[PDB]
Amino acid sequence: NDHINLKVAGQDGSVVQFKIKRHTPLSKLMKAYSERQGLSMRQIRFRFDGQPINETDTPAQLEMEDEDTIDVFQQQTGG
Repeated sequence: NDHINLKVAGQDGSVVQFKIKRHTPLSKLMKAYSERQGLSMRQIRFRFDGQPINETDTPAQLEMEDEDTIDVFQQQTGG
C-alpha cells in the first residue's frame, strides 16, 4: 500500500491531489492531471521548488517519498 501523495497547485487557484507509485514517469500523473483538469498534452509545465519539470521526468519523482507539493503552470512563449 505504498503510494505518493502529490499535491499539485494550479495557477488558477486549483488544488488537486493524486495517488500513484514512485516507480513510473510523470507522464502518468501529468496526463491524468492535465486530462482531468482541462488542458492539453502540448502545453504544460510542472514547477517543483522552482525547478521546471517535463512529463518525461522520473529521477526526481523517484527521489521523493510521498509527501510532496508541486505547482502546475502554463508557459510557452511564442516568438
